[PDB]
Amino acid sequence: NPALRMKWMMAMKYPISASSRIREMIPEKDEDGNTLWTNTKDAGSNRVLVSPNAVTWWNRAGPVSDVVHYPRVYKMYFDRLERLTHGTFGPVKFYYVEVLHLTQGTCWEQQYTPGG
Amino acid sequence: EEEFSYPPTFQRLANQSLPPSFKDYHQFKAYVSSFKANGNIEAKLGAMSEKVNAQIESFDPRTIRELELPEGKFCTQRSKFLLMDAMKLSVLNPAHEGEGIPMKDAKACLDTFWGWKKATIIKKHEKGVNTNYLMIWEQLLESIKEMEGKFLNLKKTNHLKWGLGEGQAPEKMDFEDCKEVPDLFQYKSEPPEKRKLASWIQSEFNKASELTNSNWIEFDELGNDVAPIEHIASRRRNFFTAEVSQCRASEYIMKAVYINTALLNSSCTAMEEYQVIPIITKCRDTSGQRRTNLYGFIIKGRSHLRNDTDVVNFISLEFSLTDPRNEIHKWEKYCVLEIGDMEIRTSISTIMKPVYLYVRTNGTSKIKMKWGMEMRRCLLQSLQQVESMIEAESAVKEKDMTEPFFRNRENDWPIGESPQGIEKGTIGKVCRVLLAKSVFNSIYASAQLEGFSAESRKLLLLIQAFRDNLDPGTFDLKGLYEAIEECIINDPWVLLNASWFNSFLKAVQLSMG
Amino acid sequence: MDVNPMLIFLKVPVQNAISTTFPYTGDPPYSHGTGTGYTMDTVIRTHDYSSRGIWKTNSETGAQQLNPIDGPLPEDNEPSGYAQTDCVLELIEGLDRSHPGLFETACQETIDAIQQTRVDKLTQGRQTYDWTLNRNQPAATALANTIEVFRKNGYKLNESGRLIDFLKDVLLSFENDSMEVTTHKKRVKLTKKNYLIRALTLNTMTKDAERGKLKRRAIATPGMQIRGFVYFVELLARNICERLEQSGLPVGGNEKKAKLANVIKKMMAKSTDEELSYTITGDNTKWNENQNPRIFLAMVLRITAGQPEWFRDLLAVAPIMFSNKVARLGRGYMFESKSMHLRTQISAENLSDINLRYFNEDTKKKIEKIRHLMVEGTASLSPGMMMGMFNMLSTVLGVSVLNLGQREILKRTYWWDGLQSSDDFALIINGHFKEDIQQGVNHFYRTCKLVGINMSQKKSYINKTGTFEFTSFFYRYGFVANFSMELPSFGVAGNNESADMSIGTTVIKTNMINNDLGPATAQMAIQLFIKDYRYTYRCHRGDTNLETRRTKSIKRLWTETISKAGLLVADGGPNPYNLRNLHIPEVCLKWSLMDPDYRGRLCNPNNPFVYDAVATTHSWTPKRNR
RNA sequence: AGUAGUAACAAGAGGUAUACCUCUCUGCU
Ligand SMILES: [Mg+2]
Repeated sequence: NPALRMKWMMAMKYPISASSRIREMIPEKDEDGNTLWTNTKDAGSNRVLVSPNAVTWWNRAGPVSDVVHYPRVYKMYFDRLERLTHGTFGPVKFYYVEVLHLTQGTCWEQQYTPGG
Repeated sequence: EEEFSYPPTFQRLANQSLPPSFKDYHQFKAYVSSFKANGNIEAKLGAMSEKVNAQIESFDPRTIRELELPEGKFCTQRSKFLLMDAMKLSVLNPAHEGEGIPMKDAKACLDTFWGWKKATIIKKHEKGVNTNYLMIWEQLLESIKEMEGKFLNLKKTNHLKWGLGEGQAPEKMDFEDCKEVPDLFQYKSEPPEKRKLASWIQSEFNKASELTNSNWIEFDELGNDVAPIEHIASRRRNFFTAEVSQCRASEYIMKAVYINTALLNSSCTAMEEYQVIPIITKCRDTSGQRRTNLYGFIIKGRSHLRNDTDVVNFISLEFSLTDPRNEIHKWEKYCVLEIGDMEIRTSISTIMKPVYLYVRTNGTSKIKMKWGMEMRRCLLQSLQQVESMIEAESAVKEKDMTEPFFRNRENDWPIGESPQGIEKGTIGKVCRVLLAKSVFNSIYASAQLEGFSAESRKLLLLIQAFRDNLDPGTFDLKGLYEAIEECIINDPWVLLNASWFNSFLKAVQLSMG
Repeated sequence: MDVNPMLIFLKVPVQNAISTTFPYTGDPPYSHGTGTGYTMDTVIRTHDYSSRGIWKTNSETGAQQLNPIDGPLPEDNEPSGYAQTDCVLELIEGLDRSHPGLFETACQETIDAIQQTRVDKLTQGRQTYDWTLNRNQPAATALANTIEVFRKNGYKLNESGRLIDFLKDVLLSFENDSMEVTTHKKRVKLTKKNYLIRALTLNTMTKDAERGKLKRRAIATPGMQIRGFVYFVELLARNICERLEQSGLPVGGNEKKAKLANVIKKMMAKSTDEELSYTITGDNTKWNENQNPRIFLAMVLRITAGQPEWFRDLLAVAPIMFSNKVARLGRGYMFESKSMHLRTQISAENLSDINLRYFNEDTKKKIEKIRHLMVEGTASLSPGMMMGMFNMLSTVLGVSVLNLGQREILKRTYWWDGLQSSDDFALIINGHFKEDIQQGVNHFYRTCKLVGINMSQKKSYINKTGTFEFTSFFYRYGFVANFSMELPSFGVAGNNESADMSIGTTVIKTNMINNDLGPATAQMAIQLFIKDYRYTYRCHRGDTNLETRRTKSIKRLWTETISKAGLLVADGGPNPYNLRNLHIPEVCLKWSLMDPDYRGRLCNPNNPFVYDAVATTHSWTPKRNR
């Protein structure tokens, strides 16, 4: 069972195998008393084990880079978002392929014009 | 062109995979490939005997018999916790410097109960050494007060090893060493002994559908609703969660989730010690202030689980106020002590009652702990019943039947049978009853329930086909009755469900005179 | 008052609230121990239905085989395997007559699909027996071991990568009387008989987690050499079954309800004032133990008539391999003693040559009845199929029987149509009087008895047309309620933060599409998934009063950043999902809401940590098993 | 003892040798 394995592996202190160059950006101790890495390795591959507080530490206090290519790199997901939010809805008529969980049900249906 | 030919070994194999009157694979291929039929089926159906026919016997529910229920001892309780008998020690809005750690909360709830008398036995386990249960409770009561830390692990005494059953598995040898014993035999594979239906499980299902004064399940947030089907869904879901939250079945859901989660964490984390596990639920009042309720303790055993059915034993000690000497067939497995006295100052009188402690040796497996961690599916599935009926009324009326279905403040739905007749309640009583049915289908789940439900669904659909003037009929109804009735052996929930089907069949008999 | 939920059926019909009779929230039953008793029960029950066949000693494998077909006609209502083969060829010819160009187009597209299939198509799928280990394995490992063992000996035709060349290697490898296989060490040498028995072996286990059975049953996994031929035969039968309108397989979802409403609209269209119409809902008893593989050989030789002969041989291999199969009997038994207080374990290969004073009554009877079938620890299983292998050819045979009953073909006072899926059937019969309906039921049942199809008299029922059930699709008056699949647990699957988020949202979306998940149930499923997600990854909301190992840095991240509605859930932000936006990944839904320092800290490529989703720092890789 | 139900768990694999030992942190208002 992989779900149960994840559930008892997240309960332990160090569940994440981070790459061995993590020691040059983020320290060992926290400001709140938590350890962010030991000096262990994984099963044969030299990746040092960390805590998820390292991930939250990177998210709140990491090195800010530039991310402007993501409207073009992962463009189809933002295309899904823009075709959702610029589209207007309609009534519930009791009686496209992407939103067929939304506008075609068991008994009902729903008018849905897309963006534009 | 492509090429494929058989080797001689596979050719000698292929000459023996034919209808019996042939001898070569190419000869059978030449017979098949140039076959021009001349009505062989008419000759076979004129030559086949006349015993082979599907004769129709017409169905009439005013003449069929009731399902039989077996005979034996009364059926006893088999839940992992006490359902309608458990007592909870409560702390209103805790702040005690542990604040969420379960042993700290168990100590904070234990310190709010003075009245520890000397523990004696008042209902013996039938097959047990009951002094070991008494000394297990005395050892746990001693070892709680001397704990320093976040987890309690118990010392491996003799009585604790008996109560968890350590050393009871016989040794595993090689076959060639011991094949010369007169006593050696196969593992015992008898069918289970039958049990007569008792009278407590109907009381459990009665009390598992009543409202309580706490708010058990607390769901998360959802996004900004825009579409009209999202507004219809929000209407349905908010009525259901408003009507179903304060019931006892939600308390049983939360208690089972917490117990199985803690048991799996202590099994996969500390798989060597006798780790004390407490039984905690956390709720709110109707005023919004938090409350921590403690029900009892669970002493784990060793857990070297490699399969999905390997069993970890545990000892469950749960407080209660129900004197077991009034329904003593219900507690054949337990061993009940009398450990305290409690003062009830209520609106009528101000009395004292003895507080008992229910001790038993239970066992569980990994798949049962996994499926007990997911009892919240009950809260899903009952909704997918009730909402489904709404759609089942929206396809014969062709309108949104959401609003004239929850604004029906009137006793419309039949849900019960009193000695006055069939009783009707509102739609909220139906929601609580269907949640209680899913919870008790998840607590008492076994194979006999699967066989009984899967084989009685056809009797329900045959009665429905009769009542629509569709003229039903079957081919072998005695076999259908036997296929249902073989799946009723000793589970209390299956016996109660067969009694419910018998009462439904008598009710639909009495409907049409 | 005593509460009774079945009294709910006094107000609504049973078809509306039938979902209360599905107890699918507790643990399904599992089997503790060996599957030897169940597999020996399967073998004994299979050889007791085809008892009046002809016993012939097989030349190559040496095992005692049994040939039920072309045998004596049955004379009871017990299940029998005696399928007359001229009736089978007649039904396939009538199915060819009713559909012109069907068999030729299916065979043409199968020949088009044969010469462009690579061998790694065998790597897909479930587990597979591995005769080099005598153990189930994944398909890739078993395929790699078989290719390596073939590469050591002189069989290297699969160097070109194709699949038909690997089948050539498989067929050629039965020549070798000296198959040497490295076993756990000592490289032992198989003889020709031992390798030929090891190639034709099905590995039998107990099917765990099944719904609706009190007593357990056995299933089997094929070998590695017999996977490719079964794949090609099932490809041909799949290409046929998608064009017969009376086939419930392999379509699903909303494209199955149209079939039920279509056959009800067809068969009840032009009914006169006398034209009665009835409907049998039916299950088939003993669907596995009665369809003989030689009937399937006659079927795949009649379907491929007129095709090139290499095609007929390649598709005829799989019934020839299946009519000589053996069955490995599992993992033995467990003996105990309470005097000396000790237990032992016996294997399957000791069953033919042990003293029978160690067993109970019934198991000793089973060993005495199966003792004359043993070949090197395996039991010969020539009659009958086992479950899961030929799932579309059986549907082809049932559709042939349903296609017998047209008005132009029968010229009687009755006719029928309907659907057949796997071993589940719904049959609609039109006639003029009720006795015509009875004679039509008799003609259908007697015709099914001529091909091995046994309708179960216990679990079938007939009424007038309008309400029926086909594979847990419940039809009432034009409304279909679907309860075929189990309502799954909407928990995490256990990859990482972002992967489990995207997998959960797409799973709720596809359940709303396929399995008729209502909108309010979908909203409660979103709530349950986010609750279990926030527990599993310890990533509860920022303004909470809980405490875990992450709540310190989650608290600081919550208090420091300004636009708090833009953080992801694994950063303790608010859940943004609802019904209209389950198909959008979470990073794109909060893009314009994120303050740019948070977004830049998120999607930096330079971090050492790194479903159709984005990649962030939450897309980490978990700790491997030590 | 107990879970459970047509057969299993109630520790197993080893070393010196009947006794020890290596391996196989848990907070769902
Ligand atoms: Mg059916």
